[PDB]
Amino acid sequence: MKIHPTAIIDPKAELHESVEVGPYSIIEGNVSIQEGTIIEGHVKICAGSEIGKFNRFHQGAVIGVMPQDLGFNQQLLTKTVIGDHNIFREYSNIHKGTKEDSPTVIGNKNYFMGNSHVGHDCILGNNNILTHGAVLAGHVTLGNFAFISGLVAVHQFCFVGDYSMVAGLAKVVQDVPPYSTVDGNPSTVVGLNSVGMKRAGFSPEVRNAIKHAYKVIYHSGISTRKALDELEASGNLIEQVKYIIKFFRDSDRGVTNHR
Amino acid sequence: MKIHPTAIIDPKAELHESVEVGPYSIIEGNVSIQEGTIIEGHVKICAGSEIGKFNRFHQGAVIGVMPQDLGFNQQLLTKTVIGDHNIFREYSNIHKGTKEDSPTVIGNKNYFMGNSHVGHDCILGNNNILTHGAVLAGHVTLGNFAFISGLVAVHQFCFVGDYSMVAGLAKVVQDVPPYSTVDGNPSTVVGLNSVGMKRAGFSPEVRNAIKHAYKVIYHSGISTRKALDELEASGNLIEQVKYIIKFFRDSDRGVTNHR
Amino acid sequence: MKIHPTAIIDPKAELHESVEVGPYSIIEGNVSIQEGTIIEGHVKICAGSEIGKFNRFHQGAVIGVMPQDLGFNQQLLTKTVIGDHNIFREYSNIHKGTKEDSPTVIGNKNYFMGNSHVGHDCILGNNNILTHGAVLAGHVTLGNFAFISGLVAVHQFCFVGDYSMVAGLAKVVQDVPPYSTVDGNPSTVVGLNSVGMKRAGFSPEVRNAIKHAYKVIYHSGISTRKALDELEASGNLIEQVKYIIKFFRDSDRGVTNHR
Ligand SMILES: CCCCCCCCC[C@@H](O)CC(=O)SCCNC(=O)CCNC(=O)[C@H](O)C(C)(C)COP(=O)(O)OC
Ligand SMILES: CCCCCCCCC[C@@H](O)CC(=O)SCCNC(=O)CCNC(=O)[C@H](O)C(C)(C)COP(=O)(O)OC
Ligand SMILES: CCCCCCCCC[C@@H](O)CC(=O)SCCNC(=O)CCNC(=O)[C@H](O)C(C)(C)COP(=O)(O)OC
Repeated sequence: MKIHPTAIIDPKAELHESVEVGPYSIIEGNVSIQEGTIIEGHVKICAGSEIGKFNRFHQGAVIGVMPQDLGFNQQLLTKTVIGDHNIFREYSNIHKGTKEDSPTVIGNKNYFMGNSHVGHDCILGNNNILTHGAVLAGHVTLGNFAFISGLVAVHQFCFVGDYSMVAGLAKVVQDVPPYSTVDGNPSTVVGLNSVGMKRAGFSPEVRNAIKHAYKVIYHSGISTRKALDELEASGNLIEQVKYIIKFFRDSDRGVTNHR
Repeated sequence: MKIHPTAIIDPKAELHESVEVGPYSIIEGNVSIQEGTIIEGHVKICAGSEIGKFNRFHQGAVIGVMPQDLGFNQQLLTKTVIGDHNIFREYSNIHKGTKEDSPTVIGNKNYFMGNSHVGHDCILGNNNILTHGAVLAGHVTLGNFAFISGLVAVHQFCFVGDYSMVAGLAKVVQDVPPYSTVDGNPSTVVGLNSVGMKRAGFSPEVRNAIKHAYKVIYHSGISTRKALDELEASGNLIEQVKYIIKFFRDSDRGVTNHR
Repeated sequence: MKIHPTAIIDPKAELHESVEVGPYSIIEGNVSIQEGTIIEGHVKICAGSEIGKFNRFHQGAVIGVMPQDLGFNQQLLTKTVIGDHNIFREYSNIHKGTKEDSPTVIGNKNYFMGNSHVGHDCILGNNNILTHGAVLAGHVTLGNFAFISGLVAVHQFCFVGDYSMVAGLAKVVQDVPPYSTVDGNPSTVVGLNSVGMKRAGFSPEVRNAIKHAYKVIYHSGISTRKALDELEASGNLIEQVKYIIKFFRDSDRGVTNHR
């Protein structure tokens, strides 16, 4: 495949022969890019970038740029780890990590819309969608199949659970629980993300069991600590409900207030 | 006029001889650009772009980029239709349509501020202002002389009426009625856009007749369905009030809740 | 130091010999850039730019672009004034002023994060932080050490006091008082910015004296006009409290509503 004449690629960058690089794009040293990845014009791939297979980088996307962190030492060799089949739209912005053993990690099949931003040391699983203009602070963690709507800001050190929805313009300051929808400023858990669960093809029995868990947690007139104890003492739970309980117990900032 | 040496323009692109194209801009095939249009550096004009007279494209503006739509077939020849005397500011982002007979349409004398975004299949009339960082989802419709403030997000399939105002950071999930101001998250109709009507030079009689319509609709202790019936049964209405009634009746998502 | 072969720099631009300019960056005439400033690729520096020492301009940053002001005459020679040790992150956007004697002014040691925007005729002191995606309208004034969080919009003609915090996604329509935190849509003064005061190393006595002032202003069941009179009649005040009183008295739009 074809690399454009005007593209500036460091001799040490390692690119599979199938990789395409468009006009006026800049690829630095200490970069690896695997099979079938396409890079369009004015794209910047910074030192430390490890890029998987069949990714796309649309015009002006910047990958592995310096952390927006005043205390970060810019002489450090830090990394951005990107999996397979990811789409980075125009002027999307991905920051590298802040320590050697602490990269920014993106899994597979994620979609980063135009102008979207991933801060230093974020960790992101698979099949997530970052909508236009949305910003993740440093150290934000996404699971799999999370949907972040347009112009959302997510506070540092928050966790976004599997199959969750964050609505347009929501200000997220605490965790987004799995299978749930969060909305507003101040943001609240509005309810279940039934749209995400149905599209995923969760059985009605699994959907009802997730419903039951959150009924106990949020709709039974009892504290969250008592609620989680109640669910464990109820019997053999499905993996999804086990996951809800763990997500609540392991929370660093706490879970977003329910509406 | 003058096209910059380093600009990459497909031989099949049709540009009036007066068209200026700045440094490192990229113009693809299947593009037409009419008289007096100026394109500055690092601008991208994609296949399908039909561009009228005396437009300006500021640095890094991207026109007719692929829809941010997971199901869209990227082999399809879809279009972006732009009228005359439009201003696209820096890194503004306009997406092409999703079907052959369904283009993204922009009329005349519109202003798209830096970082503003127009999603796939939007339809936009004349003299509208899209302020810095504002995002329209796919299938958003603007009339004429609408003002969208900074960092607003407009939900897909909403209609924004003539001479309306959307305030900074408003989250719009339903229609913005004509001559009105919408604000907040959740957003509400706050009242009339008297500033927009006065600048437009609506007579005091027309302004009062628009006032009366919305008095009946929103300030008379009656449902919106009853209100619209009341207005029709009142006598020969002015065009503007006829338009208000039609806008309410034809709404797909409904009209934003009143404050 | 080194200017990249493909960089387009007007012969009349005045650059200290230490200035570095990266690939495909564009520097116009009527520009001055002092010692130790580094410009990376795809950066645009427009006519009127006065740039101090040891600044950094990250990829795609645009400096001194035309005001987003419909009435502004584009034939006018207006200016952007930038001090020392400022960091402009990727695709950050700074607009020049609207009159000869009215430049956009940036002091020293400020941080403009990716996609951040400074509107025409803004005035900014020292050590301020403009977080990712945040937008200042035209004629916004920042003091020193103000922190504007991600995706904030600040209304034109507002003043942001020293050592203040504006939270993520806040819609600012009135002044942000010094030493205070503002949050929400609609935004309110939530309380003191103790984090900013402690990091600054304000003595406990100064912090308590700032606390006392705002106790009188906001927490004593009296109007703001009566409150300011009370504070003046109390005795010899510290500079910081004198500043609070002046900031309230000289306000053009008024000070943001307290929570
Ligand atoms: C509401 C969160 C908005 C997220 C903005 C994402 C912009 C992308 C910036 C990243 O590329 C680098 C950073 O990560 S720069 C840190 C940005 N974070 C803030 O601007 C929030 C206030 N910043 C703060 O320092 C913490 O938010 C506070 C400690 C002030 C909140 O207090 P708290 O943790 O007790 O929560 C109630
Ligand atoms: C509040 C709207 C925020 C608008 C964000 C504009 C970003 C630009 C994206 C476009 O370049 C491509 C799309 O058009 S991608 C669809 C983006 N829209 C959303 O992120 C809203 C939630 N997304 C949804 O799927 C619908 O908003 C819901 C069906 C979830 C809401 O339910 P609902 O229709 O019953 O309304 C109460
Ligand atoms: C809530 C403020 C949001 C700030 C958006 C910043 C985007 C950057 C645009 C600048 O690069 C050029 C301008 O400065 S373009 C003016 C942008 N300002 C607005 O969109 C606010 C509504 N615009 C207005 O005209 C005034 O906000 C109103 C007079 C309508 C409010 O009325 P008001 O002053 O009585 O306040 C209650």
